Amino acid sequence: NRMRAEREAVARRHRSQGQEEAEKLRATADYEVTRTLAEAERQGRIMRGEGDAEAAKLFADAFSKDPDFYAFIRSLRAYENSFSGNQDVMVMSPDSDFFRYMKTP
Amino acid sequence: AKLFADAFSKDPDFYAFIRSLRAYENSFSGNQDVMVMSPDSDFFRYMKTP
Amino acid sequence: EAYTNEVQPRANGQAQRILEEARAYKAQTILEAQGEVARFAKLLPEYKAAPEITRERLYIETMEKVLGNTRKVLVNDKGGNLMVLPL
Amino acid sequence: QYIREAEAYTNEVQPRANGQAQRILEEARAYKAQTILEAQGEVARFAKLLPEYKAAPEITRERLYIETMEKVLGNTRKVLVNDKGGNLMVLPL
Repeated sequence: NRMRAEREAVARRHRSQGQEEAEKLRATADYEVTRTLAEAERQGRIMRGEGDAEAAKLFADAFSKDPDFYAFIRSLRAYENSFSGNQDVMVMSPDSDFFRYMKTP
Repeated sequence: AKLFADAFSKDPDFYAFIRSLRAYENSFSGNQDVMVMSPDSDFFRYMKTP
Repeated sequence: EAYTNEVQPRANGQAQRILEEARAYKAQTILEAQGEVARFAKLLPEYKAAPEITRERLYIETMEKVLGNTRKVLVNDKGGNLMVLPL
Repeated sequence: QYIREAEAYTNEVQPRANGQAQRILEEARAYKAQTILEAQGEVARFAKLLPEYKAAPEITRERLYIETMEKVLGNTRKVLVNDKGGNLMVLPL
C-alpha cells in the first residue's frame, strides 16, 4: 500500500501543478479586460463632459435672464418630484402661508 | 492623485462643490436614511407664498 | 502571425461603440438643453406679464400636488412633540 | 494511511497557493491601470466643465444645487417640521 501512496502523491502533484498554471493565465486575462474597460471609460468621460459642458452654456444664458423665477419654477417642480411619494408628512398649521383663506372672513 | 491634484488645484472650491454634491446621492441612495427638514430650511424657500 | 491581427477588431468595434454612445448623450444633452432652454424662454415672457399671478398659480398648483400625496397634520404651533416613527 | 493521505494534501495545496498569489498580484496591477485611466477621464470632464462654471457661477451652482437636492430629497424621508419642536427619537433597526 506504500507504493500506491508514492505514485498517488506524484499523481496529485502532476494534476495540481497543471491547475496552478490555469490560475496564472486566467488572472492575466482579467487584466486585459480591465485595461480595455478603463480605456473605453476614459474616452467616454471626455465626450460625456463636452455634452454637459456644451449644455451648461445654454442653461447659463437661458436662466441668467431670471434665475429667481427659474429657481422658483425649478424648485416647485423639484418639490413635486421629491415629495412624489407618501413617505413624508407636511406638519403645517391652519394659519400657514398656504392656509391663508382657511380662516373665517 | 497627481492628475487629481493638478486638475483640481485650478479651482479648489468648485471641485469641492461638484465632489460634495456627487457624494450626497451616493450615500443617501437608500430611503432608510431619513432627513428631518424644516420649513425654514434654506432649500424649502419657494415652497411658501411667493 | 494572425494572433495580433484579430485583437484590434475587438477593441476597434468597442472604440466606435463608445464614440457613438457618448455622442448620443451629447446630442441628447444639447437637444434636451435646447428644449428646456426653450421651455423657460416661453414662460419667462408670460411670467413677466403677470409675475404675481403666475407665481401664485404655480405655487397653489404645486402645493396641491405635494399635499395630494404626502400626509398632513395641520397641528397648532407652540408644541414641541411628535413621533417620527421610522422604519 | 494517515501519513499517505497527509503527504497528498500537503503536495496538493502548495501549487494552489502559488496560483492564488498571481491572481491577487495581477488584480492589483489591473486596479492601478484602471485608476490611472479613470482619473484621466474625470480630469477631462472637470477641465471642460470648469470654464462653464466660471462663465455663470451662480446659475451653474444654483442649477446643479437644485438638481442635486431633488435626487437626495426624493430618496429620503423629508419631515418639514418647525425646528422649534426638536423632540424626536431614533427608533433604530
